[PDB]
Amino acid sequence: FDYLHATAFQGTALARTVEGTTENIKHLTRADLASYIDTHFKAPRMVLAAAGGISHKELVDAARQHFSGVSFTYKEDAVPILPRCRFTGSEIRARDDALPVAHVALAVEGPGWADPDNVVLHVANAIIGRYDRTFGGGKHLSSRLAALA
Amino acid sequence: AEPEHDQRKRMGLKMLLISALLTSLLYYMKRHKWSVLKSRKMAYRPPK
Ligand SMILES: CCCCCCCCO[C@@H]1O[C@H](CO)[C@@H](O)[C@H](O)[C@H]1O
Repeated sequence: FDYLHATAFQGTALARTVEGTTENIKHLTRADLASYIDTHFKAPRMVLAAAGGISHKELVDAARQHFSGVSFTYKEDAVPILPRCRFTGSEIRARDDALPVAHVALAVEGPGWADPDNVVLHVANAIIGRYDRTFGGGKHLSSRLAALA
Repeated sequence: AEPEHDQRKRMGLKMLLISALLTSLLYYMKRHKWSVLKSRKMAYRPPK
């Protein structure tokens, strides 16, 4: 999946792995980490979520209490919109015949959270579904691709 | 000796134009398909 991203969005931010590079891990600084937290972990970009037997009012109260720091400027309350990532029809083939089985991942560009089409797409995926050798349904599964498989 | 003389040349003319047009288009098509290989890049990444 990292390779899928690395090529689908080559030359952009989405092309990077979450764990980062070997070089970065070897040289990141106490500074950089601090800088990351300061730059990114900010109130307008965060959400306190709770589920279970808790009182909203009780919850919001505690928040105000330990989630202090208020902002002065207008830049501190601005949620930055990221530079769009360009999709590219391409391929990356990492070959090693010494590996037991092959992995293949193919994909087209999706719409993004907001779009209502995402609902349909998920319904679509529901038709093709998924499968693995321990599905008891076997040759009777409703998924045509699972059946042939 | 050759009554077809004129028709033969009128055809030769059409043959040339179509020939030029087609050879061109097919050249693009060929290049377009091969582009995948012509620009392809590769690397050797041993576990070295
Ligand atoms: C590379 C393939 C080229 C094919 C070119 C086809 C053109 C031939 O076209 C011919 O022209 C003659 C003269 O007008 C006509 O009399 C014939 O009926 C017509 O078939």
